[PDB]
Amino acid sequence: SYNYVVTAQKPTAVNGCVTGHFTSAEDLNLLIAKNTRLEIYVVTAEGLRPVKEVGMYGKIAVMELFRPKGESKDLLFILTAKYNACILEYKQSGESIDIITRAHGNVQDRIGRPSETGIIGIIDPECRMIGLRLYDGLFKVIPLDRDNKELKAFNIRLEELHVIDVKFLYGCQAPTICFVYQDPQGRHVKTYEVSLREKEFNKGPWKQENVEAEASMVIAVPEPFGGAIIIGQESITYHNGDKYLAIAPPIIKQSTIVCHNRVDPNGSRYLLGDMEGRLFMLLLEKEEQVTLKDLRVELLGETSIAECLTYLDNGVVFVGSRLGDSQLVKLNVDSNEQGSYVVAMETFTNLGPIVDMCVVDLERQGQGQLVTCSGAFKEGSLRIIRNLHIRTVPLYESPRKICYQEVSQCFGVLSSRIEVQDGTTALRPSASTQALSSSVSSSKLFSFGEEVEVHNLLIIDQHTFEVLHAHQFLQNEYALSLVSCKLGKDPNTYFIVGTAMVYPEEAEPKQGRIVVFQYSDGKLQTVAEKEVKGAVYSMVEFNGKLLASINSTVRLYEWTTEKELRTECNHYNNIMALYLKTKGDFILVGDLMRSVLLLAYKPMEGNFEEIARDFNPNWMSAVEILDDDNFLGAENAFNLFVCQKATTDEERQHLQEVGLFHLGEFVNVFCHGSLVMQTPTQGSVLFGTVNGMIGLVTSLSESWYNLLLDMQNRLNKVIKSVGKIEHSFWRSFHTERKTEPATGFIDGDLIESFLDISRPKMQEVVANLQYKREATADDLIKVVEELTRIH
Amino acid sequence: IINFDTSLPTSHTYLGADMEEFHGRTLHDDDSCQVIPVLPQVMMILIPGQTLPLQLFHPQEVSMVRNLIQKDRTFAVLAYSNVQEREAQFGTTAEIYAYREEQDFGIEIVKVKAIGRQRFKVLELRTQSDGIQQAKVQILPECVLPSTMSAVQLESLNKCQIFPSKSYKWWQKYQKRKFHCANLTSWPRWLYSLYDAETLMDRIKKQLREWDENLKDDSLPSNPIDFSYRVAACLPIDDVLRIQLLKIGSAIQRLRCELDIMNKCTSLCCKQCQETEITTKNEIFSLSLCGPMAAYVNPHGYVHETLTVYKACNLNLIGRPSTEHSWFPGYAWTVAQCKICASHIGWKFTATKKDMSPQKFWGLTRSALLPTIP
Amino acid sequence: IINFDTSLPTSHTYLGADMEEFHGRTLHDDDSCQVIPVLPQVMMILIPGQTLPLQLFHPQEVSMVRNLIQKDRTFAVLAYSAQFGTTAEIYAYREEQDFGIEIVKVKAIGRQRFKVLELRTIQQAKVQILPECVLPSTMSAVQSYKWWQKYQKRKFHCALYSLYDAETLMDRIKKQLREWDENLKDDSLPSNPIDFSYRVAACLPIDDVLRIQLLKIGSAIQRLRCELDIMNKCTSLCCKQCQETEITTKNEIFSLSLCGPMAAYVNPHGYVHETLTVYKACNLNLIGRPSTEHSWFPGYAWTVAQCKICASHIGWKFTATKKDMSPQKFWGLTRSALLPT
Ligand SMILES: O=C1CC[C@H](N2Cc3ccc(N4CCC5(CCN(C(=O)c6ccccc6)CC5)C4)cc3C2=O)C(=O)N1
Ligand SMILES: O=C1CC[C@H](N2Cc3ccc(N4CCC5(CCN(C(=O)c6ccccc6)CC5)C4)cc3C2=O)C(=O)N1
Ligand SMILES: [Zn+2]
Ligand SMILES: [Zn+2]
Repeated sequence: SYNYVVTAQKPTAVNGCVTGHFTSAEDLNLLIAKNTRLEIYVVTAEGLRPVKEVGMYGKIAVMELFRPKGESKDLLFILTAKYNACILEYKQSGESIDIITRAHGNVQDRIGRPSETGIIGIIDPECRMIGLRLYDGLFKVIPLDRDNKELKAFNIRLEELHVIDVKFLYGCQAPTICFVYQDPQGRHVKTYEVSLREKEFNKGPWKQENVEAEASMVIAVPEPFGGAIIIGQESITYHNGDKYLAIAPPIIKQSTIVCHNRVDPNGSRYLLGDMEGRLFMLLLEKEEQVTLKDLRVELLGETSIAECLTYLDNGVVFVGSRLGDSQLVKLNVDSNEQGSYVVAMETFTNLGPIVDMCVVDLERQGQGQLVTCSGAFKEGSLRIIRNLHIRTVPLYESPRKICYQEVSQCFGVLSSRIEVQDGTTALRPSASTQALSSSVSSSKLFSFGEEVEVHNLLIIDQHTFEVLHAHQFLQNEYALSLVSCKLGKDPNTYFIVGTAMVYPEEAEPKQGRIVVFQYSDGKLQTVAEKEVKGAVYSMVEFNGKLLASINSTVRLYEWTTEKELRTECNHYNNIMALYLKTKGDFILVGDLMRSVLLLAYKPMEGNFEEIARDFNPNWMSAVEILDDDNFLGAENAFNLFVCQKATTDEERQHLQEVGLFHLGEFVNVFCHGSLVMQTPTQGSVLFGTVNGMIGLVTSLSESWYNLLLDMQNRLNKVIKSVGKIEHSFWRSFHTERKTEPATGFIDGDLIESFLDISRPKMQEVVANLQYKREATADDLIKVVEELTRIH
Repeated sequence: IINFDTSLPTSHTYLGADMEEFHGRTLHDDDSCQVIPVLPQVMMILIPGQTLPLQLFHPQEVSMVRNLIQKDRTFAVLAYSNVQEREAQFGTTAEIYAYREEQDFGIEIVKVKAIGRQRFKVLELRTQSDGIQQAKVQILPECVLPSTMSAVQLESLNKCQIFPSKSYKWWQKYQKRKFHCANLTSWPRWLYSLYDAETLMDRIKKQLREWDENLKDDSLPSNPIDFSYRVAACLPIDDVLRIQLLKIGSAIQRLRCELDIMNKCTSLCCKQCQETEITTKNEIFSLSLCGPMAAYVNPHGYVHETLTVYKACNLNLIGRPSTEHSWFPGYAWTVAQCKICASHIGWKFTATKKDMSPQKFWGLTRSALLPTIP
Repeated sequence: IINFDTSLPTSHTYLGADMEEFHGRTLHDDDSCQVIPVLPQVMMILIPGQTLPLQLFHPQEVSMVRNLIQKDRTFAVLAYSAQFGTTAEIYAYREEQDFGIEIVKVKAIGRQRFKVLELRTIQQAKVQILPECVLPSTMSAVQSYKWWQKYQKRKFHCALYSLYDAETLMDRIKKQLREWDENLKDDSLPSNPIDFSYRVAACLPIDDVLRIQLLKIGSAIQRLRCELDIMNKCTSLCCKQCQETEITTKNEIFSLSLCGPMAAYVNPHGYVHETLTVYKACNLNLIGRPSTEHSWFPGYAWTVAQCKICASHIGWKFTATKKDMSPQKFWGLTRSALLPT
C-alpha cells in the first residue's frame, strides 16, 4: 500500500496556554498550544493580534515561559509527548520572524513506565533547573546553565511513588519542591530541597502534613505570602512553615476544580475552573505585622468547560477549552443580570471532539459538505464544514451519531443529556427538550443526586438545522448505532437504531433493541421493534438487508413483506464486533483490541465464511475499508496502520501490515468523501479526531510514492524543524512497547511545505533528481500543486 | 463449611519430606532463541506459575535431570495438540525447585517439583542420542497494554486519576472517574469497563469467591498477568481451549476469555460417552489455595489434573478405600468410574476422622471430562 | 536352567509374615447336605487342593470370616458358570488396619465339591457334598521302557485297559508334565489319582467353560482322561479381547512354583489373579515403571504388560533384581485375559 495523508483542518482544541513577554520585553504575549501548533499572539486593548503560528514535530505536553538572568525577554521550554525537550527564543529582524532553538535534546529513559498522573513539568522561580515527572519513583532534573545546549538531565529517586502534583516553592533559598502524594495512610504534603552539586534531595524547609483525602492541586504562592495552597474536593488549605489555614466553602463541593491561574503578581487573587464550567475567584487577605489573614472563594460565573485559564490584563481572561469553543471573557466589578460577573467577549471555533461525521451534498452542486458531531455536555453541537468555512448549530447536549436521509431532507442525530435524580430533572434546556414535536418510547419488552443519561433521536432539518422531532428512548437504554437505509423491496426509507439495556449491576448487557422508525408528515413513527440478547454495537445496510453486531455475534436480517426483521444467518466470533464495515460482499469486523477479521457473505450458500484474520493486541479506535485488499485503522499511541490481504491456505488467511504512520491524533471516525469539486491520487477518506483536526487519506501509485518519498527525504535536509526534532523520529509508529519507522505513508504536510521554501532551497532539494529527465523546481511545483488540489 | 487446611494439598507431602529445595530463578530474554531439553512423558499443558510434580524413573530422564540440577534447572513442556503423533507448536518452560533422589522398590527414581516460568513457540525439535529431545524455541513476550484512556485522557484532570484504595458504590465511582474521557471517543464507559484489568479481575474474583467460600484476597496475585495465569491454571477445560488460552499474549484478552469460560460452562460430562452428565459447575469448589483444579502425581509417575467437587453423579465406586499416597491428607480415596462406560473418572475422598469438613468430596481427573458450552 | 526357589511363591509371603496358622482339617460327609457361607466377591472356580489367598475389606465379609474362624473355618466358592462349587477351608488368618480400614487377609484351600441346591440371602448356600467316584482296577474286576512293557503285559495278562488304568494315565500325564516342571521331583506330585488329577486341573490354563466340566467330573480316571485330552489339544494362547492375537505357546509354559505353571495370588486391593508363568511372550507393551512392591515372586520386579493391539492388560513381566538369578526374565499372564486355541 502507498498512501498519502494531508490535514484539511488543523487541530482546534487548546491543550495549553501561557502568558508572558516572549516577542518583546514590552509586548504582552499569549502562547497557545493546541496539539502540534503553537500560536503566539500579542495582547492588546482590541483583543488578540495573531503574530505567529508554528508547527512542532510533536505533541506539546509541557509549555512554560522562564527568564534566566542575562536574558532581556522570556525563553520558552517545550516538551513533547515523545519527550523531545527544547528551549526556544523569538528572534525578529524586521519583517522576518523565526523561532530560534537555544537548546534541545531527548529526555526519555530507556526503561521505566509512564506515571498514570501523566507528564508534569515545572521550572524553578529562579530558573536554576527544570523538574520533570515522567516515570514513577523518579524525578528528572535538567540544570539550566548557560551551556547545557544538549539539555543533559539526571534522575533523583523518589521514595513516594504515587505523586499527585508538585510545584517549586517561591522565596526558598535553595530549589524546593512541595508535592502531594498518596500512600495507604492517606494523602500527604511533603517538601524536598534539590541539591544539584550533590544531585539529590535534602529535607524540606517545613514538615510533612496531612491533607484532604482527595486533595489534588498545588499552588505556589509568591512573595510575601510564600508557602503553598492545596486544593481538594471539599477544602482549600494553606501551609507556610508553622502557619496553617483551612476553609471548606460549600460552593465548590458540586464539582471538582481542575485548573487555576494567578491574577496578581503577589498571589492575592487566583482564578479557579471547575469541570462543569464554573469560574471562581480565590482571594488571599493581607495583614501587616506580611502574612495571610484569611481565604475566601467567590463564584465569578459560567464559562465554556475550561481546559486552562490565563488572565491577560484589564480583567480579560482567556479560557482554553477542549470540549468547546475557546473564550475571551471580561471580568466586571458589578454583577449583571442573574449575578454573573463574566461577560463573554470573543469565541474561537473548536470542532473537537469529532465523535462522528457524515458527508452530504446539501446544495447538490456536486461539492461535498461535512457534518460533524462536535463537543460534549453543554458544549455539544453540530458543525457544517465546506470549502474552510464552518457553521455551528448548538445543541447544549452531547451528539453521538449522525446520519442523513436525502428523501426526507433531514439528519438523524443520536444524542444524550445528563439528568439528576430528583423523577429525573434536566440541568438546562437543550435540543432534546425543546423540539417542536416529541415522543417517548413505550415497549412491553424488559438514589438522590445521581446522574442518568437520557438518550434521544433528533430529527433535524437540513436547511435551518432546527430540531424537528425528538424521540426519547426507554429508561436505562443506550442508543449505540444509527443507520438510514432502504431494506428489502420496501420503497420506504427508515431510521434504524440499535440499543442496549444497561444496568450498573450488570457488567455486560444482556438485552437490546433494534427499532425501525419512519419519519413522515412531521412525526416519527415506530415501524418495527425487534428484541435481541445483547448490545447492538454497529449496523450497516448490506445489499438491501441489515447486518448488525450483537455482543460477539454478527447477524443478518431481512425486511419481510410484513415489515419485520427476520434472521438470515449468524456468525459467532470470539471477539466483540465493535467496528463493522462492508464493501460488496466483504465484511470487516473489528474490536477494541486491534483484532481484525475479514469475512465474506456467500449469496448461494447463504452463510458467512472467514476470508482472513489478523489478531495483534493493541487498542484500536477506528477502521475503514480503503479497497478490496487494504484496510485502514487507527491504533494506540496516535498511529495509523494499513493491513493488506500466496497459494497456501495458512498464508492467504493472514493479513499483513503494509503501512504504519504516527499521526499525532486520536482518530474517532473515518468516512469516504471529499470536500473538493468532482489523476495521481485514487480514492479519498476523511477522518475526524479528538482534537478537532480533520485529515484526508488517499492512495498513490508506486512510482508516485517513490518520487514523493525521495522528495520527503530531500526536504528533511533543508527544512529547519522547530526544536530540531527529526521528521523520521516524529512520524515513526510509536507504542509504549516498541517503535518502527513510517512505511507506506507519505506525509503530505511536509510535501506541501515545498511551496514555502525559497527558490535556492527548491534548487537544492531538486538537485540530482530524475523526473527520465533530471527533475527541476518547476516540475515539482506542478506535482505539489496537483497534490494540493485534492483538498 | 470447611475446616481443611487448604495449604496442605499444595505442599505435595505425599511426595515425601526433606526434598532439597533451590532458591533463585532463571528467566530468558523476551525474544531470545534458546535450546531446552524436553521431558518426554509429560502429556500435560503446563501454564506459567503452575506447579508440576514428577516422579521420573527412566535412566535417560534421571540422567538428564541430574545434569539439569547442576545447570539452569529449566526444561521444556510441549503443548501437544494430538496426544499421539507428538505435534506441538507452543509450550512452556518449567524450572525445578524441589528435588530428591531415591531407589525405592528396586530402581532409582528422582522426584522433582517444578513451576511454569515462560511460554515459547516451537521453532525446531531435534532427537538426541540419549533419547531426550532438544527443542529450539523463542521465548514469547507477555505484552502489557496501558489504560485505554491513556490516549485521550485530558491533561487538566490527570491529577484525578488516583483513587483511595478500597462496594457497588466504590466501583460505580471508579468507572465514573476512570473513564470520564470516554465522552471524547465513540464508545461509552461501560464498554471500556469490559477491557479494564481491575474490573475484570474483580469480576473473576466474584466467582473465585463462589468456588472458595473463605477465599482470602491477599492470596491472589495483585497484577493482571499473574492473576490471569493463575485463573487459567484452574479451569476444567479441554486441551483445545487450554492451548488457545496458552497462546494469548495479552492479560486482558486472557482474563476476558477466562470470564467467558466461567460464565458459559454449564455441566461436565464423561468424555468417552459425551451424553452422560457427571457434575455441574455449581458443585465445583476449591480445597487448596491453588484453586479447584491442581496437578498431582500418582505412585507410578502419572500426573492427574484433579478437580474437586462436592457432589458427582453417574459414578460407580470400585475397590476399597485407602489413605496410601493420598493427595489430600486425612482423606481416603476410592476409584470411581462412569457407570455407563466403566471409564475411570476419578476418586471419592472420604474423611477418616469425624468432624472433618467436608466429610466427602470427589476428585475428577481432567483428562476424562468434557465441559459443555451453550 | 532355573535356580529360583520354587517354594517361595507357595507361601504367599507378599501377604505378610506372622500369620496365625490354623492347623486341623475339617471334612463333611460324602452325602450330607450342608449350609455354608458364600463369599460374594470371588469370581473364581476353586478346585480341591487349590490354595486361595484373599484380602477382604468390606465389613460384612470381615465379620463373616471373623465368626467363621471360631466355627468350622469353611466357606463356599461357587462355580458361577451358580450350579456347582467348592468348599474352601481357611488355614491362615490375620487382621490389620493398613491404610485406613480394618482388613482381614486369609489363605484357604479348596476341600470338597458340592452341588448348589439353594441360595438364601452374606449369602448362605444349602448344598450337597458330592462324593468321590473312585473305581477298582478294571483288569481285577473279572480276572526305562522295559518296566512299563512288563507292566502293560504282566498286569493285563488276564486280557485298551491301559488307556483307562490310573497308574498308566498318571504316568502319561507326568510324562507330558516334565516339559514344564524342569526341576520335577517324583515326591512333588501326589501319590494318588485324586490329588494328582485335582492338581493337574488346577494348573491348566483352560477356559472356565472347561474348568467347570473338569470340576463336575466325579471319577479320577475320567478327570485324568479329560486333562490329558485337553493337554494334547491345546497349542497356543491369544488375547481374549482380540481372539486374533497369539501371546504365547504351550511350549513356553514353565513352572516357577511347586504348585505348577499357574497359581492364584491377591493384589494389594483384594483382586485375585490366576497367573501363568511363561518364558516368552509376544505382542505386549510394557507400561509404567518396574516395581518390587507386593511382588508375588520374591526377588523379581513386575512391570504391567498389555496387548499392543487393544491395550488390554494381559499380565506382568517379572525381571530379576540381582544378577546370578535364573530365569532373568519371565512373564506372568492372567487367565482372564487369555483364550486357548
Ligand atoms: O489421592 C489420591 C488418589 C488416588 C491416587 N492413586 C493411588 C494409586 C495407586 C496405584 C496406581 N497404579 C497405576 C499403575 C498401577 C495400575 C495397577 N497395576 C497393575 O499391575 C494392574 C493393572 C491392571 C490390572 C490389574 C493390575 C499396578 C500399576 C498402579 C495409581 C494410583 C493413583 O492414581 C493417589 O496417589 N492419591
Ligand atoms: O507380582 C505382582 C504383580 C503385580 C501385582 N499388582 C501390584 C498392584 C498395585 C496396585 C493395583 N491396583 C489395582 C487397583 C488400583 C488401580 C489404580 N488405582 C487408581 O486409583 C487408578 C485407576 C485407574 C486410573 C488411574 C488411577 C488405585 C487402585 C491399584 C494392582 C496391583 C497388582 O495387580 C502384585 O501385587 N504383584
Ligand atoms: Zn462414560
Ligand atoms: Zn488384544
